[PDB]
Amino acid sequence: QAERNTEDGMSLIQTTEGFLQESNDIIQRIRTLAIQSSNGIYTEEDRQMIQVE
Amino acid sequence: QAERNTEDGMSLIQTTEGFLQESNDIIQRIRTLAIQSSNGIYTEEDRQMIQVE
Repeated sequence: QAERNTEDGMSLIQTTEGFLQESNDIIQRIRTLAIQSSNGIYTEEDRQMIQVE
Repeated sequence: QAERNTEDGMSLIQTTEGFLQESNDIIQRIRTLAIQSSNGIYTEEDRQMIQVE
């Protein structure tokens, strides 16, 4: 049963991780968007469009 | 994306330059006109015609 509990623990940890993969790609996407935003000729109106994203 | 921003920057700079080519040919034309104007027998009435230009 201890082996089983260890395995149930594995699932929590992987489940959590899947949500964190979800978490990370968003940061990577926001970084992509930040680089576009950091372009000083990219306008404020267009930046608001990015800020929605 | 940084490469792209560099390229978008190129466009601003080139666009600006095109307007400055426009700016310079005018000065060159005004100089041509100024030389005609600097002719002391070129009359005041004719100078007004040049001054329109």
